[PDB]
Amino acid sequence: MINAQLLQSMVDASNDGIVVAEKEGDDTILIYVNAAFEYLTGYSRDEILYQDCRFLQGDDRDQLGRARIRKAMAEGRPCREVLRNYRKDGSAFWNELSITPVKSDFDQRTYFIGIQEDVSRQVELERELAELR
Amino acid sequence: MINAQLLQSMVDASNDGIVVAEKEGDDTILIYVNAAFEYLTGYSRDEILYQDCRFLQGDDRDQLGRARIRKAMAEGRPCREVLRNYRKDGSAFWNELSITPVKSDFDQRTYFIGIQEDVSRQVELERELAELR
Ligand SMILES: Cc1cc2nc3c(=O)[nH]c(=O)nc-3n(C[C@H](O)[C@H](O)[C@H](O)COP(=O)(O)O)c2cc1C
Ligand SMILES: Cc1cc2nc3c(=O)[nH]c(=O)nc-3n(C[C@H](O)[C@H](O)[C@H](O)COP(=O)(O)O)c2cc1C
Repeated sequence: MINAQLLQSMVDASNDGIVVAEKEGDDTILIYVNAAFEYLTGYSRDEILYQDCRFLQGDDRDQLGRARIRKAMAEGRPCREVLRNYRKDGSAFWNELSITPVKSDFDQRTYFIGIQEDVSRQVELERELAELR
Repeated sequence: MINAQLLQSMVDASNDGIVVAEKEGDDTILIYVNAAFEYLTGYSRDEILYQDCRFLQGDDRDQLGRARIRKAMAEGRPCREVLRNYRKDGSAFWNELSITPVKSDFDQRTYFIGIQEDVSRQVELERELAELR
């Protein structure tokens, strides 16, 4: 019954960004992005496919989650980090990124799934709540 | 390159519940659920597959989103509702449900994708913020 087209529709219905990246040395390049990722980042699939997602950090590269992400990937572990990210138009947003390793039928190829949740509203709500409390 | 297994892994990596339901008269019965849905609801895939998701409402059935959901489905429109839902152990949670119609190669069969986001923390954060403001 269920087919690849239906799973594709499921992935494109996600409110969170969903991507797959493939390890290419020190890069992990996008090989799949869903519609939510395009909307969240302001980049179209064609203009960022086969790039490392670190472009979302812009010039804001002094972020502690980077080293933990690299280490988790190297050790084949999942990880989750809240990162400062920037859309194509430069607008800032808080990105709660969840990275999961993938088991494939080709172990020589190493893939990671990324889930991007825009947590900007939640961060601001926590900030006001701390300011009033 | 990309295959159904990888899309399956993507769907199972989602933090939000992702399901597909098929119209069966006045019911729309689950034909696919991901791991997040099982965790969010406390039900395993085998015990709720081919059931209508309205079981998540428990005995709390006087909910305004129901009529709007039925109308959107009947008209082939997407919809989004925040519902009071209940896990298998009875614990309550706020469920922001996004329903999307599906285009299939068999138009006689009518499918809907459901995305379930647990918004309980966000609702409580909005409540405290209104109480202090
Ligand atoms: C699947 C996947 C998705 C990623 N998504 C993002 C993202 O949305 N935003 C971001 O800033 N970094 C993201 N990254 C992390 C960067 O691609 C990169 O791994 C990170 O910045 C650490 O490596 P670096 O220090 O060499 O840049 C993602 C990584 C992977 C593997
Ligand atoms: C794909 C899909 C997912 C749904 N997920 C939920 C859910 O998580 N929680 C819920 O309370 N209702 C959910 N519903 C709605 C119920 O299945 C049902 O359509 C709703 O209660 C309105 O119909 P009724 O008034 O006959 O119950 C979902 C419906 C669809 C089509």
